[PDB]
Amino acid sequence: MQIFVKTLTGKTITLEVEPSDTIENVKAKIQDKEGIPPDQQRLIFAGKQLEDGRTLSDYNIQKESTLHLVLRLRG
Amino acid sequence: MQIFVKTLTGKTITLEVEPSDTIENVKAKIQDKEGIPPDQQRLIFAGCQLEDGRTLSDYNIQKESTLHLVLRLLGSVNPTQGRAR
Amino acid sequence: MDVFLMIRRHKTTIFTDAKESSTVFELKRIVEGILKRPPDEQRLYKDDQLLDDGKTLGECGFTSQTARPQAPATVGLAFRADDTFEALCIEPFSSPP
Amino acid sequence: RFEVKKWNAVALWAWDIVVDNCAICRNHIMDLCIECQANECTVAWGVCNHAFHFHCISRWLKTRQVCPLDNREWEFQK
Amino acid sequence: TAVFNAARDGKLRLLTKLVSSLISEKTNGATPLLMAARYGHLDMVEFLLEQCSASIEVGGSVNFDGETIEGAPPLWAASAAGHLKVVQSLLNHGASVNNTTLTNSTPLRAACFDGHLEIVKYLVEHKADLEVSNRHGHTCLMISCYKGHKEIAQYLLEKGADVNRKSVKGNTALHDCAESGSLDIMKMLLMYCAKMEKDGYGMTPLLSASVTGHTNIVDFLTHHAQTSKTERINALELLGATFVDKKRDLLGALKYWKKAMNMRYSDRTNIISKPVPQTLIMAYDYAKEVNSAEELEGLIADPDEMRMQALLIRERILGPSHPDTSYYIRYRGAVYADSGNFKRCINLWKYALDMQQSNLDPLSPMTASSLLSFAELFSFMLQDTVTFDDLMGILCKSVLEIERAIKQTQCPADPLQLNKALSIILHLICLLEKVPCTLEQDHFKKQTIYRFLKLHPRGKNNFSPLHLAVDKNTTCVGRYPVCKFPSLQVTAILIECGADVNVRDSDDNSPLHIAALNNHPDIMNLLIKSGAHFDATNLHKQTASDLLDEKEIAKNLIQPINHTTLQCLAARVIVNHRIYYKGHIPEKLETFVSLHR
Amino acid sequence: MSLKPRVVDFDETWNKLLTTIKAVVMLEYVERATWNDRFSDIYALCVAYPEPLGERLYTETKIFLENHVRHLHKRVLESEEQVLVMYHRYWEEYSKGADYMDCLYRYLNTQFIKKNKLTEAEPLMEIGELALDMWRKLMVEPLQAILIRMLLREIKNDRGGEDPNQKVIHGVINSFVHVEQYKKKFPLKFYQEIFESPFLTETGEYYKQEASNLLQESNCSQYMEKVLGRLKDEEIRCRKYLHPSSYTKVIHECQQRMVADHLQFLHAECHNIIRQEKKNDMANMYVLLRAVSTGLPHMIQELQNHIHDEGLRATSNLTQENMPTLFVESVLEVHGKFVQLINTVLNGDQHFMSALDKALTSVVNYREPKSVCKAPELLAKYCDNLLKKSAKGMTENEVEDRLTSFITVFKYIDDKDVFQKFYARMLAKRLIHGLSMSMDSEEAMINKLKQACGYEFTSKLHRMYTDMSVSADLNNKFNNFIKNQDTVIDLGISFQIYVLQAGAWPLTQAPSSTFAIPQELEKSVQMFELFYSQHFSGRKLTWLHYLCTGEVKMNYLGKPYVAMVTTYQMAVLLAFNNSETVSYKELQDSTQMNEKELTKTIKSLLDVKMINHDDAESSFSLNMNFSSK
Amino acid sequence: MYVKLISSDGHEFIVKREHALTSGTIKAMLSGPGQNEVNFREIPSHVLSKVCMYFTYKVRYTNSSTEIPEFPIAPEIALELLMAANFLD
Amino acid sequence: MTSSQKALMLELKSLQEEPVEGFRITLVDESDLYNWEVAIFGPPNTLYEGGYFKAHIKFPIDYPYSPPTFRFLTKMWHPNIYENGDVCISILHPPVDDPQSGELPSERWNPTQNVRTILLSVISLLNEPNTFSPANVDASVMFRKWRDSKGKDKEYAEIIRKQVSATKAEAEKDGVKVPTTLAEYCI
Ligand SMILES: [Zn+2]
Ligand SMILES: [Zn+2]
Ligand SMILES: [Zn+2]
Repeated sequence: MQIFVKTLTGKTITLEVEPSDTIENVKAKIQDKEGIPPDQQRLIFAGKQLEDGRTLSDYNIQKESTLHLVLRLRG
Repeated sequence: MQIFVKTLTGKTITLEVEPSDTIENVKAKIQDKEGIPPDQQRLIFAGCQLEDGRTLSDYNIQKESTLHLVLRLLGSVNPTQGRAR
Repeated sequence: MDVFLMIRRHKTTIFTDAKESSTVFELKRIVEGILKRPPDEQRLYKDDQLLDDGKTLGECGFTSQTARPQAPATVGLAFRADDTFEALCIEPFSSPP
Repeated sequence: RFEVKKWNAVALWAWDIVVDNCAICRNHIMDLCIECQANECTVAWGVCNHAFHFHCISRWLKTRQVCPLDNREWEFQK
Repeated sequence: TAVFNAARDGKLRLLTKLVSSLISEKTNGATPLLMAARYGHLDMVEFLLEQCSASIEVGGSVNFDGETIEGAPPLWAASAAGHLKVVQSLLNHGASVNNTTLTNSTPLRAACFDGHLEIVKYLVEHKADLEVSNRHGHTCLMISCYKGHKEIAQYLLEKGADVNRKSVKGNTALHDCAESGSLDIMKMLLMYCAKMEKDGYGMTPLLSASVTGHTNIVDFLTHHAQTSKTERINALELLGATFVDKKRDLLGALKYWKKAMNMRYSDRTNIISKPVPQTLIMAYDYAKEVNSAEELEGLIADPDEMRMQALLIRERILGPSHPDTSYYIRYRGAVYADSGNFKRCINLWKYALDMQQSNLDPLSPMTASSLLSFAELFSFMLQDTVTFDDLMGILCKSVLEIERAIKQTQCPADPLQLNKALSIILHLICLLEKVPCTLEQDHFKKQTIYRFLKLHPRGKNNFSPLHLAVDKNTTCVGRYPVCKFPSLQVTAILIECGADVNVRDSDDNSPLHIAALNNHPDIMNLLIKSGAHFDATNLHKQTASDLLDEKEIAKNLIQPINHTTLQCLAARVIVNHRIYYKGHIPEKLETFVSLHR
Repeated sequence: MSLKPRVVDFDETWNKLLTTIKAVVMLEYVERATWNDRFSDIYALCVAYPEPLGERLYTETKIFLENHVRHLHKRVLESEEQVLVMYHRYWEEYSKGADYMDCLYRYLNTQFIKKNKLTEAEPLMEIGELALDMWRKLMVEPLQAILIRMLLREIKNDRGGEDPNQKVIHGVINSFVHVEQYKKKFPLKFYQEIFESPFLTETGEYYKQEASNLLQESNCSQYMEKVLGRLKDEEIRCRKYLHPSSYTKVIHECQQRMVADHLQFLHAECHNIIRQEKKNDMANMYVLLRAVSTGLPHMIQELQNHIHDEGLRATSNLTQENMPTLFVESVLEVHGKFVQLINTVLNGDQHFMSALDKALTSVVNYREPKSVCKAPELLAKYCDNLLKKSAKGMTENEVEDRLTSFITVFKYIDDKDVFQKFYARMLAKRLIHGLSMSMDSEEAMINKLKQACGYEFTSKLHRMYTDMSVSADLNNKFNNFIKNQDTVIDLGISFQIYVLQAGAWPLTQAPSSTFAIPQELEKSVQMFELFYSQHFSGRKLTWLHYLCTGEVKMNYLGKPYVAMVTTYQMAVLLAFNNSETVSYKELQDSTQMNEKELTKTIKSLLDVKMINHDDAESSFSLNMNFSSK
Repeated sequence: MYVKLISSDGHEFIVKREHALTSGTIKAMLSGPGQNEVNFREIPSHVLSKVCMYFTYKVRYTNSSTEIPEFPIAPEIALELLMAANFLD
Repeated sequence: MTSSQKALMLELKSLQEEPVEGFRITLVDESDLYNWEVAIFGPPNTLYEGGYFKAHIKFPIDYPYSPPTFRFLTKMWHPNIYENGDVCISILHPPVDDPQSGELPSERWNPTQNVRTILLSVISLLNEPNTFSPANVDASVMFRKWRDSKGKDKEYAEIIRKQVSATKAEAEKDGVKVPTTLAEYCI
């Protein structure tokens, strides 16, 4: 697969890890791509925050989606 | 079952408070322990105050919590008080 | 300084001022301007001093503590006619009840 | 056979890291600061792969130290 | 007897030893016997009684519960203090057992006020009356049953006292019990043949118990029968409204309103409609009572609808007679004002003030306190919008209150009460003057202030409104920049409106005299070049210039020659040398020389 | 006799006073012995010991004034056709008499009259005010219509030169304003109503008739001066007949009638006039139409259309073959001519400069149905032609004036972005090869552009300028590194390098040909790279093979030659260095590039035939048979 | 530039015009049938003498002196002087 | 002409493009660039099918250094909002420490936060709140009750349905389809 995750900078960089990876793998990959620690970054798909303990097969994103990462926060 | 209290002196005081309690009961416990005036004592947990008359169980207070008692047109009216009495 | 004076002959009274202490010739000239009379035909009597008409008023006694505007001072006057002068006839005011 | 006497040429240069934009003051790296634009200052660097601004990073250094993306530390050297 | 009343002064070594001219040595409204019996000085009391018992019933002044009380007999004070020993010492010595105070207060009443049971039984076992009430007719049973005190109540009841004792306001002991819970005394009184009666405003005791906020007696009266459906329905709605207003609980209000509406609907045969007015109230946001069970669910999301519903229920059930309704309306308005929103507070307070004036006597502290709230609100809102209509309306209501008060037939209103109204009016005029307007509204303001001035009002020390406009004691109201009287602007508006410039106070002090006593030469100049008199004389032989300080005469802001004529000097000489002038000079000149005395 | 109060008879005293007041009201003669004697008689009356007689004095004075006013009105109405000639005669006496007799009753005015109604708003009044009220009664209940009619008839003598009595009509009209004693709030209501209503109505009717008469037998050219003369005479007529406060209304009504009744007639001729010059005829119409509320937009639209048409005719047709200078010259000429016309004849109105700007914007950004807006290309061509100046034909000072003028045209193009890229590219090509007109002029360029458009427009040019300014200093201060390189230096090629930025210079084409490097160029490149890295680090220096031009100095032929040539043919000559004959295969394998460029270089070499051919394996050779300068 | 005032017993007082124009009644005179002798048939000499002195005092000490001494006025002429000052201003 | 206005105008003309779900920059007059107005479309699978929640954002004088404020005009029932449309986003707190959360793990304001990331954070909190620190205790209590009940009690569902129905009526009236197709939502 191949997913072009939107980054904080206004220039998305694609990722092509594998279609059924884990959010841990995704966070590690974007970490080594940009430098943001996994304990600091947080991923959003379409409004639903994605937990770090699941797998990507449970979200059914096909092969051309987009995830927008944000810094971790709580209310 | 036991939670601490961060006073103005920094000493941690262990209070045995059950979820079936209230802010009034907690204030009574701290008055028994030290004797702070109710007109001056305040309750701040996680940056926001605790409403009087609201049970701490509904306020989501768990074990080993931490509370602070930092000191703290308008309603310049009083109820009518004219009787014999 | 500014003294205030009353010049009276018979039933007449003229109110006038003076600068500090000037020549009596100037006062006679003012009187002439009021009445159209020659300055060499006047005597300008004080009470009994006759006021020699060549000097200043300072040595004449008129000071700023004697001629206040709230109560002026008086100076007599008597024209000397072709025959002779008068007998200094000044009439007094009426007596109030 | 042939030979040569003088040779003239030109060359282009760019920093070999990301050639990215400042994430603090939100402008291209090779551009003046907004406070500087209100009217010569250089551009700083970090121990990370991130390259930050100079005046922006100083202004935030007056408050904290670490990378605004990585709350670890700051170097300022190179 | 210097230190004897200054201190407790037991001093058995010396004070015991010292004709007995100090038999009734009393001063400053206090007597030695009162202090002897006040602090349990048994030896001092014995010595005083043995020296002379003629002043046994002499009463003086004392401050037990903070405030000072005059005409307190020693027995009354001793009963309240709980000092039993002095009590039966005086009883054995032969003191009168029914020596009432200046307010018809019995020592038995003072005994049951604090809860001294032993003194109560000792007093009532010595031929003491029970049906003696105060000036307002509040019996000792009502006071005893107000507090808990559920041990002396039974004993006093067994002593054979009455229970139906309507006072001037017609309040029974059941009302006093219902105001403070006490279900045990409820049960006892209900057992001993008690009746269920209304009061002056038409309140059933259950309604009063629902008003005060208690939740147990309302359940008891929901049981026990002798009540129709309407009474229980009204009690439950009032309880919900009081929960919303006094406290801030809302889920309980939901539960109470839900059970009340379920009971109201009940069966199809017996369906009770909701009595509603045909009018819509502006300040209530044109809301209405939800006469549907479906509309009740989901109401917790929007609190404002609940505040309107509670206000409407309280207004309908009780009526404008009570002060509680107006107080709660103003409280909700003040809460919204503190919430940062200022548009609805003005409307709510306007409706509250309109309700207040059309229900209650003129010049009362409630309607007086209503006006300073508006004054502070407009002062804050001006301070770093404002409409002309609101300020004009509130000024009109203030002037209407002043007119209604001054048109009283007997006219007993003290100037102390009128001073607050006059100061509020002047502050309102200043706040109005700090706002731009149009032509027709300007003319309306001029006409209204014309009517107010021609009403001829009076104040403290017989002061005209113009007098208050040029005094530094008027600005006691508020603390913000309300122009800090005296002011050029307010005086100018009053003068151009037609305020008389030569009126006199109780000391014959013209406005110029007050201004001079408060310095401010500009106001003096403005008054002088408006028709005032420079050479006026007060009660003493003092003019306006002789009251001036050093700064005014040094700066020379007042030139006397410009406003002095030869008539003034002649009149002054005539007055000072006491020359006979009547029958020798014109009449107007006689009035003039009488003025220049 | 004393000022003490006493019993007064009021029978001899009033008979004594009646003679004096009668002689004073009529402006007769009263001696100073009795005028002062009549004083203190009023004082004795006012301080009569029992029951003073102030009210009786007031009543009898009022009755006397009533009788006098009625007698005067009787006389005036009795005389016929001499009205308005005796009204003035009996008003001049009465006003001064009332003013004088007010002074007599000073005691009664000061005391017993001061107790009137205060400023709360007929019961009581002062005496001069009472006399004026009595004259108002004379003027309202008896004659008003005859006076108004005769005044209007006298004023109606406008077309004729018949001059009425100026000192009479003015006095009569100004007499109405004298209600000043009761002028607390409204001092001009009486005059306003009574005179201002029928005078305005009559003026409107008369000027409608006059406008119709004038328009019946006249053109639209000999009409503006006639109406302007009528309006100019109106003001001087109104000065000597009416009150100071009633000029604007009369002039406005007259303008409204004559102009606003026929604004549709004037519009056809305003269309006609603008097309031709008619310099004098525009000012009259502008002055006339500045008064009417809505008449100006039609003239503004016509002027805009005329300017647009003239500019299109001047610019589009005069195209020559290909010149960008006539474009700017023609636009400047049109702008200057019409700016001068507007400033000299329309009194600098701001509403028409906007029309000029709109029309010039439309004419400067015209686009063909099948072509793009070719303004910015010609603007940039004018720019570099005005700035190269490597050859004679201009000066060093007129250029700045040309540029200052040019910024005006530059301020009109809608799409400045394509201009920015075009100027960037062409300034780059001008700057690298060093053919600019010395220096201190491109700075004027950049400063003017920054002042005109802004900073973000000129951001990508100032840094290019600074790069070019600092490259020379870097070379001068760095060439000593060879001397201070410890070991000897064997670089036999003269060097002058330029260090360029990355995004500043818009020639960032990605390379696709890996051309080989000459022999000594390898050592030179190594030395420069190491020295530059030592001077500063953190930058990769790319190499461009399509702008580096050197030169070859050859002396093998009879005439030595110097060839200023780019690196391709130097590489070709170095390949030819080893052997006199070099085939196409080894030409191809000596470097690595697209064969099109190699073929182009070979063809250019053969164009002057410095080499000869004896494709895929064609064998070329050195050509000693070619000579040049 | 002078006016002449005649008392009720014969004495004539000449006072400057600006000083004499203080009273409103004198301003009411001298403005009428013409534009210089004013005859009062009521004012005695001992009051008209003091009136001119008051005129001089008022004109001279108008708005200049910091301290103004009191005006001497005997109590034997007060009743007549009040009426005289009322008739004038 | 100040750094705040420069940053906001840059962000606006960058935001002229098309974000994913929450993007409606309404009529800002550009006389005061600090005051904004944004609309939230709503997630396609959470409790807010096809809503339209108008909001308001106030930008302080020091935008890159100080956090902004977020307010909701239409009233909803959210366990992490106040009564007057306020929100309790941790990012909008000034950098200072009295115990609230870990300062280092990006639980406060940093200059590398923009309007985009602020918006996505708001949507994420709207989708998933916390019960550790209630902002209103009634919504917190019913949140906990429904979460444990797993759909047994639907009072929260009913009130949310009523509110989204009202806001959907307003949206359909004004100008916008309010997409909920799981395909038109993505940009
Ligand atoms: Zn920056
Ligand atoms: Zn900088
Ligand atoms: Zn970093």
